Amino acid sequence: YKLICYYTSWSQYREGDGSCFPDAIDPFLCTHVIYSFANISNNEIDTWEWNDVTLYDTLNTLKNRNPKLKTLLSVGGWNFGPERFSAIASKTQSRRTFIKSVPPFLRTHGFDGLDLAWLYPGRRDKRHLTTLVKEMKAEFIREAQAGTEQLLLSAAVSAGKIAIDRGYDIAQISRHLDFISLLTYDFHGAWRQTVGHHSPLFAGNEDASSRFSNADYAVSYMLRLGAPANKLVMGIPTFGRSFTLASSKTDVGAPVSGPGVPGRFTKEKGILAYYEICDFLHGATTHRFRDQQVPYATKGNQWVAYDDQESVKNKARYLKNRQLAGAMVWALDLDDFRGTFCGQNLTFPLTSAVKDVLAEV
Ligand SMILES: CC(=O)N[C@@H]1[C@@H](O)[C@H](O[C@@H]2O[C@H](CO)[C@@H](O[C@H]3O[C@H](CO)[C@@H](O[C@@H]4O[C@H](CO)[C@@H](O[C@@H]5O[C@H](CO)[C@@H](O[C@@H]6O[C@H](CO)[C@@H](O)[C@H](O)[C@H]6NC(C)=O)[C@H](O)[C@H]5NC(C)=O)[C@H](O)[C@H]4NC(C)=O)[C@H](O)[C@H]3NC(C)=O)[C@H](O)[C@H]2NC(C)=O)[C@@H](CO)O[C@@H]1O
Ligand SMILES: *[C@@H]1O[C@H](CO)[C@@H](O[C@H]2O[C@H](CO)[C@@H](O)[C@H](O)[C@H]2NC(C)=O)[C@H](O)[C@H]1NC(C)=O
Repeated sequence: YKLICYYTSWSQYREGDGSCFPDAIDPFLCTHVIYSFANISNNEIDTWEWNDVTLYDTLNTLKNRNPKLKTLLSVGGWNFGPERFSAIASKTQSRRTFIKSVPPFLRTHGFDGLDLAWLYPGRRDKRHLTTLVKEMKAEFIREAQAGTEQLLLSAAVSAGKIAIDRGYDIAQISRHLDFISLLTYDFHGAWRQTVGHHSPLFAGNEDASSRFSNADYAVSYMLRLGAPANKLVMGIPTFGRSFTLASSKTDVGAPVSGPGVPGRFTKEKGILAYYEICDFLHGATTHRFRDQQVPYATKGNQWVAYDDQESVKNKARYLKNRQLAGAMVWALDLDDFRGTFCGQNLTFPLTSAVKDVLAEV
């Protein structure tokens, strides 16, 4: 089983304990660590933060302690403009240019592969995304002839029924990608004025219409479209999405007035790190959707959909039972990486819980 873990560039800037650098990562925790996010300039892959070359270096030195550890660099990301990816891929010349620039870049900075986080391709992009993946893999196959270990190529894909149908030719890209990470966590949001869990495992017989917004549907659907389970990796959240209630109502369907107040460390409305949640819980009322098998908490006019050790182990058993290649955790720097926020002195509680179940039979 594979355990793919994402580490974000911008987390180094968070004040106090929220501050997190590559060296805080347990070299034996994950099988694959992915640095997010590289950038694209003059149609070439490039750094993003000013000190990336330094952090790249710090991250890849983890491989000195754990020789089996693999690292990848991800291009794209939610804030990277999709149109940008789009213009690059639609033109053979600009696409070949971006492709030819990757290997050298990775080799120099000691990465073992590239991760395409094109988010998200439109109806007019499906064909070119297939092209990008095919040609990028062909380049990696070629570059290996020089004697070095072949580079890995993965991709982060939406778990949204409509998003999948719209811009991905799953059957095609699966045969060229080493593993596909299913983003099975932003199923609900705060774009909709109602309370809901973003990463439910199962549907939940109550109030429906969605039926497609849960991990079990996404996995099954992907398997149906032609993706081998031995290449599918399921995404497990390490952050929660918050809401500001519009009424004293707390149960399913409750009215929402907008995102949640920012966390002291992550400073972003609508998002909370697991370590901020651990502090949030004190004095909060905790609940759990039995059908969906996930928890949520409420304090004041604040409502939080999150994942705890239990929900996470539960999702881990799930992918094992369906025989998937493994789990994908977003992100190591939102987990209790210091292990001084969530009680039981343990570094990376959530990611660890995943690792134990996978380590099990
Ligand atoms: C919210 C929503 O609806 N969107 C979701 C998507 O998130 C979701 O995408 C997938 O799943 C992940 C979680 O859902 C997703 O989220 C993450 O993506 C974006 C980036 O793509 C992250 O954006 C952060 O936002 C930060 C603000 O909160 C921002 O911080 C600023 O960062 C800059 C540098 O990075 C700092 O500047 C530096 O400042 C110092 C001094 O302070 C200087 O010394 C430096 O020189 C400065 N200069 C620079 C530019 O380097 C700055 O201090 C800092 N401060 C501020 C103003 O707050 C980050 O820059 C930015 N990151 C980027 C690259 O833009 C989100 O926060 C992430 N969300 C969470 C939660 O983690 C991923 O994109 C995606 N994952 C995968 C697998 O790809 C999708 C479903 O896919 O659904 C929705 O769209
Ligand atoms: C990532 O690369 C992009 C593309 O090269 C950079 O985008 C900008 O580049 C110029 C310098 O800021 C701007 O004048 C361009 O208008 C703008 N390009 C586009 C299409 O928006 C960007 O600077 C890089 N990002 C970081 C964080 O370094």
